[PDB]
Amino acid sequence: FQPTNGVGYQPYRVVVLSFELLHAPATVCGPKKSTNLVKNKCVNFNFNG
Amino acid sequence: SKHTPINLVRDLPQGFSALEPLVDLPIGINITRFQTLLAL
Repeated sequence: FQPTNGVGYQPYRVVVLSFELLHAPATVCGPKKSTNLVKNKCVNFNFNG
Repeated sequence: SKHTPINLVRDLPQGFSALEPLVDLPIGINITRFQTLLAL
């Protein structure tokens, strides 16, 4: 090998993070970006879901 | 669980005392038997 190996021959680091959904606890949530807070206004609110 | 000072020894104290949640671990395995541990 070489520090400047070409594609196909150079090292290929792989991560295979696997999603498992079974009787195990399901700590799956959404891409919720926390917003600011307002008051004294008709507002559609959502807290912890 | 809960804590409170008492005076009775051989019988349960007379009164009411709520137990608040402390742990809710989602262990996700079956439980049928159990045992205690002691300090000597």
